[PDB]
Amino acid sequence: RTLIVTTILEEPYVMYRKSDKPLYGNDRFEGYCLDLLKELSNILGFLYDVKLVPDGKYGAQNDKGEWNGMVKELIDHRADLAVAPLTITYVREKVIDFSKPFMTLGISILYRKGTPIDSADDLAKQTKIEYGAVRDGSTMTFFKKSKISTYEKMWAFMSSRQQSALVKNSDEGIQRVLTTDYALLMESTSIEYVTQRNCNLTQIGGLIDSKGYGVGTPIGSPYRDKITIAILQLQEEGKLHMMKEKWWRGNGCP
Amino acid sequence: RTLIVTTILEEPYVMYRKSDKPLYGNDRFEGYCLDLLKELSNILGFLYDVKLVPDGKYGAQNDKGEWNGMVKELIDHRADLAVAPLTITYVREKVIDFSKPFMTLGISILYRKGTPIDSADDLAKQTKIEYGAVRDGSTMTFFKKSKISTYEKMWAFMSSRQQSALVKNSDEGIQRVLTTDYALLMESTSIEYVTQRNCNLTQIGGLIDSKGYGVGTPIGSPYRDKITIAILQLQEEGKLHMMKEKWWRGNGCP
Ligand SMILES: C=C(C)[C@H]1CN[C@H](C(=O)O)[C@H]1CC(=O)O
Ligand SMILES: C=C(C)[C@H]1CN[C@H](C(=O)O)[C@H]1CC(=O)O
Ligand SMILES: [Cl-]
Ligand SMILES: [Cl-]
Ligand SMILES: [Cl-]
Ligand SMILES: [Cl-]
Ligand SMILES: [N+]
Ligand SMILES: [N+]
Repeated sequence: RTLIVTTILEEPYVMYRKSDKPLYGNDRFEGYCLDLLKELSNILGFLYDVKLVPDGKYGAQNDKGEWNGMVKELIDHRADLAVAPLTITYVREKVIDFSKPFMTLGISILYRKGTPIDSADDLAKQTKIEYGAVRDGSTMTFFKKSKISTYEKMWAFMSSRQQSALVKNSDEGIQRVLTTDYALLMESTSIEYVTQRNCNLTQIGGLIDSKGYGVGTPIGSPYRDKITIAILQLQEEGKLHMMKEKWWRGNGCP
Repeated sequence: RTLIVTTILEEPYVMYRKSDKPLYGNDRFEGYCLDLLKELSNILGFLYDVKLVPDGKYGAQNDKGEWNGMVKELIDHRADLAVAPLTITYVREKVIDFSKPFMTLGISILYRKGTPIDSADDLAKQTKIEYGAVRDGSTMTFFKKSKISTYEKMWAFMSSRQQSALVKNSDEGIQRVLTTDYALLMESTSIEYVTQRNCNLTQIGGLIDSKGYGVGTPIGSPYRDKITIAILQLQEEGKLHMMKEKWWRGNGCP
């Protein structure tokens, strides 16, 4: 039987394909994660239906501690796999079973080119430049939970004024960096994609932490360890590197 | 419960402590992996007994498909955990379980500063500068199995002439780089440790691949998932970063 795969639109992982006619089914989509799912299905021999997560969220807890997003789909057995840039975090790994990482990344800073700002510390010790993150994503959660001095300071700033420095999604954050005096705390793999495409933006500093994206499965899933092995195969054969180059390469920026 | 932990001496992961008198039991050792044990044991509650792997190997297969080293200890249920720089690989994942990674690295090149060599391709396209890897380690296995043309070329060279370009262990490789015209293919975290301590040596190029070290367990072990959760906790709190900095930082280079 066919596996149900929950996912979410996010460039260049999952995108609607361009066509002159309405699209249906898996043919609606392309991107890094679709290529990954193709290669996993060729190794393991499953068929799959891709289904966008109905609430359009990744996965976080409400005040009752109930989950939402892709994470909740897995928990409730409404999906067999989640294939998306879903960050492997302590809070999520308690409730679902992630494969080992297919991509390795960290939080970093997206900002304008040409400025004296060089680090998170540089941001934290001032108030003129605004800075934030996507609300309720793993980056925000990192700042909220940190007991490291600099990151707390930054959290105090981000959460101030009813979280006015936060944004609902990455595209809103990018447009805010492009238009106003604002820096976005963003996952490094997304910064790499953005800066290959808008030449006035750059990454500031290095990575603030280290983590991965993994395929999500419900706790107890027999597919988890099989997908880990298939990922390690694809990594060792250079295929994951090829897939990243295909989807990230931009040809217009210095 | 007291867990039995298999490990191997490897700087700065597991080292004999310095003392005026003979040392006994866990008190014989210090290093990044001993610190990681103390943190995992604090989180999860277990006691532990560290025992060096009797054959002094990590774990590779022979012709008959038989395993040795720490991997074979876990397969045979002679240890509960392997805590070491044990690379998470496709072949080992088929026979043991691993936690998610506590460190993320890739193969790169250790060579002398101030030469024209800038990449693996530079090494592959010539025969004058010798290059190789630790025999039967995961780096050697990477080259042996690769179908990427550059890496196939490299493997043909390393394996030529009775594997004269390979070395038995990392310290042998580092002495050969320091004395002769030789480059060592080495995991990037060990290169960082070496270059902090040998100011004439450097990493050449970037990482050739991406992989992690994980705690090994027998297949089916209930500790594997508990240790993963504990590692994610330590990562997000910045403790793994602090541990790396403690063991890696050297006295400075001119
Ligand atoms: C695109 C966003 C909302 C996702 C992607 N990975 C993170 C997650 O899985 O929580 C979120 C990004 C962030 O928090 O910077
Ligand atoms: C120190 C050595 C022999 C180990 C460490 N990790 C690799 C392993 O787990 O196979 C080996 C290194 C390498 O192959 O470059
Ligand atoms: Cl078409
Ligand atoms: Cl859908
Ligand atoms: Cl895992
Ligand atoms: Cl021992
Ligand atoms: N899990
Ligand atoms: N496994």
